[PDB]
Amino acid sequence: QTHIKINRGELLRGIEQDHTRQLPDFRPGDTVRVDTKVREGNRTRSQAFEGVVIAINGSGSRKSFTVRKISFGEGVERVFPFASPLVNQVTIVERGKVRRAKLYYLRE
Amino acid sequence: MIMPQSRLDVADNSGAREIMCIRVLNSGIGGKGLTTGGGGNKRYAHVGDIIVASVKDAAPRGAVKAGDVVKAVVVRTSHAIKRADGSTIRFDRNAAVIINNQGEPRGTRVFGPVARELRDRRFMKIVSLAPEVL
Amino acid sequence: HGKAGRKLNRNSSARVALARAQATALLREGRIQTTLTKAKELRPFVEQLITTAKGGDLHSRRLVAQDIHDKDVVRKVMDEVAPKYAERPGGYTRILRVGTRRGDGVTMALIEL
Amino acid sequence: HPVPKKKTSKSKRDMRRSHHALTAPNLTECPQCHGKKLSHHICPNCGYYDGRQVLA
Amino acid sequence: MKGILGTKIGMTQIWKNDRAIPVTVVLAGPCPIVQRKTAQTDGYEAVQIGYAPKAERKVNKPMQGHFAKAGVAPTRILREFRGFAPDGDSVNVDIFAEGEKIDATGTSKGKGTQGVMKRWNFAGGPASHGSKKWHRRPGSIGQRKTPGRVYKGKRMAGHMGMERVTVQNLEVVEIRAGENLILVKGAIPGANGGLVVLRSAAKAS
RNA sequence: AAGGAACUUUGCAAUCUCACCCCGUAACUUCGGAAGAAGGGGUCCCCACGCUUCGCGUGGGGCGCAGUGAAUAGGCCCAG
RNA sequence: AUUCCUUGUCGGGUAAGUUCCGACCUGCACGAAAGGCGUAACGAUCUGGGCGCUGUCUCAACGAGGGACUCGGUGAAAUU
RNA sequence: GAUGUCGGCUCGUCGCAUCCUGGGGCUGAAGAAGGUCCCAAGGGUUGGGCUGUUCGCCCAUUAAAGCGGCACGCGAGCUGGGUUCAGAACGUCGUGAGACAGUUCGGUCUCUAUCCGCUACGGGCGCAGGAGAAUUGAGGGGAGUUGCUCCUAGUACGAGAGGACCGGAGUGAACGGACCGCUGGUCUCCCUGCUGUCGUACCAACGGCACAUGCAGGGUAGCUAUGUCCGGAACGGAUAACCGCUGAAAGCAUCUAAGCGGGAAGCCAGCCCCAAGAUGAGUUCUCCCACUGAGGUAAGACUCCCGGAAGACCACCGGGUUAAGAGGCCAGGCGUGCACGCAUAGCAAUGUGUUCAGCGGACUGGUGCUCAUCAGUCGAGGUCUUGACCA
Ligand SMILES: CC[C@H]1OC(=O)[C@H](C)[C@@H](O[C@H]2C[C@@](C)(OC)[C@@H](O)[C@H](C)O2)[C@H](C)[C@@H](O[C@@H]2O[C@H](C)C[C@H](N(C)C)[C@H]2O)[C@](C)(O)C[C@@H](C)C(=O)[C@H](C)[C@@H](O)[C@]1(C)O
Ligand SMILES: [Mg+2]
Ligand SMILES: [Mg+2]
Ligand SMILES: [Mg+2]
Ligand SMILES: [Mg+2]
Ligand SMILES: [Mg+2]
Ligand SMILES: [Mg+2]
Ligand SMILES: [Mg+2]
Ligand SMILES: [Mg+2]
Ligand SMILES: [Mg+2]
Ligand SMILES: [Mg+2]
Ligand SMILES: [Mg+2]
Ligand SMILES: [Mg+2]
Ligand SMILES: [Mg+2]
Ligand SMILES: [Mg+2]
Ligand SMILES: [Mg+2]
Ligand SMILES: [Mg+2]
Ligand SMILES: [Mg+2]
Ligand SMILES: [Mg+2]
Ligand SMILES: [Mg+2]
Ligand SMILES: [Mg+2]
Ligand SMILES: [Mg+2]
Ligand SMILES: [Mg+2]
Ligand SMILES: [Mg+2]
Repeated sequence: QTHIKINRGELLRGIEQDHTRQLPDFRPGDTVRVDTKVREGNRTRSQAFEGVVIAINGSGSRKSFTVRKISFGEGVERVFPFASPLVNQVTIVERGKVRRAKLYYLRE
Repeated sequence: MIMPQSRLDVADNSGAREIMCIRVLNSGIGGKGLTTGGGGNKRYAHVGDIIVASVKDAAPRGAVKAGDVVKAVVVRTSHAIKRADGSTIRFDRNAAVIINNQGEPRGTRVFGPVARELRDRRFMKIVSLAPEVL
Repeated sequence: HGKAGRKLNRNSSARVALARAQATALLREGRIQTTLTKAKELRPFVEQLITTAKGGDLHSRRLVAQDIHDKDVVRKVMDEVAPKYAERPGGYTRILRVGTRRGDGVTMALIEL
Repeated sequence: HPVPKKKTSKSKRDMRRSHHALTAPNLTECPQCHGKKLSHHICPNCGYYDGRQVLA
Repeated sequence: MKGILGTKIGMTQIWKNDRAIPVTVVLAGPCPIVQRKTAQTDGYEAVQIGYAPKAERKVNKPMQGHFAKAGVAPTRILREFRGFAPDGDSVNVDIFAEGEKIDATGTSKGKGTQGVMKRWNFAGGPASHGSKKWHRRPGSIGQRKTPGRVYKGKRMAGHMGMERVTVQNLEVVEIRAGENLILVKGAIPGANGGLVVLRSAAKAS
């Protein structure tokens, strides 16, 4: 409703990148998420999440991904922003053969 | 997000299997005891929130039997829980720790992962009984 | 505040079988006249279909074979019509409004190839 | 239920009908067959819209 | 006092320190000063700035005259700010600083003619038991014989949204001048491409 | 979504349930019934062997989130 | 299905139960074919509880279709 | 010749004899917590079990779970549980028909708003020329709630146990506004998977029907809470009860009799939004000019066409070839998740390669391929009187 000639694609993308981060390529399969954590006070305790990746959602700074683990008898899911300063790298446990980009059936 | 009428699990050995909610409250732990919750509404119980609840099904032989009305702290919400880096956690089943009025748990240990937000909320011994703080 | 790309008039299945039939006919005759809006609907649906057709592979032809059910019609679009537009940046269909109608008072128009 | 209370007078009623006044087509003479046609459409007489279109 | 015009471009995910902050991207493009309102030949203290550039052909003879007076340029938009006494012309360079709270005003996305459900909240009634009134369908509009009437200023269906709306105390996160870009914590009102005005905090601590 | 009767005069309404095969099935009882009690499991495609007919069982293998793959299709129980 | 006093008194279930089940007896005004007390089965009967499951609900949202709106054609009504 | 009646649900609004919150006086007020009275109606006043119930009892809360009015507010707004129709039963009274201070199961809630009133939104005219745009606010509405914790401070007080005022920090609840980046919902044909049957001759590949999507699995834009962001205030002025300065009538005393100063969630102003039909119609900037004998026209609109995060229609915004408005096309995004064909592997079902493939609604730019062609309709010459200033 203001008429300026401008591309919102490049405008927006302008700061996406500085906040965007590239991860090892995984469509399927298990992954170790090594996550740096200061919520313990001064202490920073690296934590492990080793899950199946069930979701690929987003792109740009918003691109995120989802893993699912069972820790101590009960199921857990977690969603990591590909650039989350609270995150150090992710690596592949193994490569999965999967038929759809979703994998929600894993909950049943 | 728990409401009255909403059955949660028990993360302790307190002797109670399933409890049903009765009242969400505003849960003041600090100073000397727990404090008295600001507001008589507060419609939903999140993680690190205290509820009051009826004990619905409990095992034989416990510090807590069926029908015991008791306060509990909320350990695992299915309803998603967002952190300030932006990640989110959510567990498959709902669950909780039965406590006393000074906040300490009534069970001798705690079962399965608990939300890190519980340590945000200063529930120490519960975080200490925790197999994993996620 | 209803906001979307699509227009319908009848139901969900109808708007298909109709847009398919009208595409089929305009490609068959080369010009048809219909109510103005129905023509406005027809324009970009058939246009994209001209572009599936050019490129010329069996794949393309079997894509066309879904919307266009007359083998003669598809052979025409594929072999005759498609190639004919070549240096055409895309988009030959144009719309001409003829004028209002007697019975329902609806303004009508020709869409032509 | 809900019916009207009295008849409405001729005055108020036509006052209502104040707005139904018809807008007559704003026409223009066709540059080709010299008969009056309608803007952004074809002249029904020749068939000409920029050169020639329909056969009449 | 201070302020500028800009267009809403989008909302995005961003980190300053380790916290993840939703921002909204505005562009406050340079804003020419077309007229200064003064107590003398005007009578109240204001200033007038333009925003969206105009094709010179499309401009009115009169408005071309207006822009001529101050000799700026064509602009699709003119706006007055108050107690503002700038010099030269107006960009956010030196205007806003990172971390200032601002009053960021826009025009709401119009929602059509809505229920009281959307509009006024309300309640409506059981989809369950015997009801022929579901959804919006308010109950009474009033009492019975005293005043048999309905209150002036009652709440019922209507054109909802399209409201002029200022949002108070939004935090300015980042500033790139010369890209004429500005980032703001939280939501600004109205859709994208929308015209917004960023200005000084009205009242805050 | 999270919750699951907190709705309400009342679960009113609407789900859930659903076919056929196998297994399995309580108090009480006029020994007929209760009973489809309750529950549990199978279900598609290919190949070899066998069989009392359409087919069926056995073994092995393949695919999907799912195989009465869409339509027809019981929610149940305890007390009065 | 008779109970006035009445939410009778104990108990059962419920976190809490004017209803419901059980027990008492003071039966306002049960009672033996205008049948009394029982009974398996049956019941689109009525009453209370549980499981299951759900937009009944917290608290609503999005989607579809048919009206509602707009143009051309036909064009009523109760009321006054 | 009809004013529908209990209770609920929905929507409110009002009184103050105030349940909370705010300000005070007294106290059998050390502090803490109170009891009472005075001022105060801005806002707030929770969820459940039983009952048709309001009431009431209980569970778990809370700052508090206020009392009444509005035809015991509200059925042309909903319910229809309660009572006052017809059936049936019990107790009971009547010889009977029947009956009731009873109880029990059952039992039709009526189509299309004329006016006023109300929420939205246009049309006309007015506002001493015709116009484009920017505005002052007269006035008017919204809002207004509160706990908790920390510091103050283990201070004042207090034998102790305990434990502050005041001021200053945080942190929520519920409520409201906006918003869709995140988390998720849903996205009726955007991608895929599946069954029966029918069809395009057959195979292979596809299309219909199985909803008004045949079923399932995802799911972009849009829309959307449960999701996110912001809010309630600070300040100032004038007050309430109240507390005081100066001070007489009344050599003393006296807040009052002259006068003067403090004093509340209340009043005004401050915050957000509306607003000159504020017929007392306001102000500022620019444009066309001083035709013609009611008509041509200037400046400028409108009609029309193409579209929109604008919308029932109107209105509003943008484009309309000195053109990037929309479609298509190209590139990318994004969704889906590996096409057809072919080759190969197996007796086959299937598997593998080619193939991060194929496909494609709404996204982000680009491109003159398509339609915005052509034209028509309308739109000023400025009333008068006085006063000032110049020729
Ligand atoms: C379907 C459409 C029919 O309406 C109904 O069925 C509703 C549902 C009745 O109420 C039904 C149902 C109910 C509950 O009333 C709503 C009940 O109380 C009455 C006795 O019968 C109505 C309204 C009755 O009115 C009411 O009659 C009462 C005696 C007095 C009352 N008055 C105070 C205003 C008045 O409104 C009454 C007598 O039937 C109206 C007369 C004119 C009729 O004969 C007309 C032709 C109706 O049959 C009808 C319009 O065709
Ligand atoms: Mg998602
Ligand atoms: Mg929209
Ligand atoms: Mg639309
Ligand atoms: Mg169909
Ligand atoms: Mg509702
Ligand atoms: Mg009424
Ligand atoms: Mg009156
Ligand atoms: Mg008003
Ligand atoms: Mg769920
Ligand atoms: Mg209930
Ligand atoms: Mg209730
Ligand atoms: Mg039912
Ligand atoms: Mg009892
Ligand atoms: Mg029978
Ligand atoms: Mg009443
Ligand atoms: Mg009317
Ligand atoms: Mg909210
Ligand atoms: Mg988005
Ligand atoms: Mg075939
Ligand atoms: Mg059909
Ligand atoms: Mg689907
Ligand atoms: Mg082979
Ligand atoms: Mg297609």
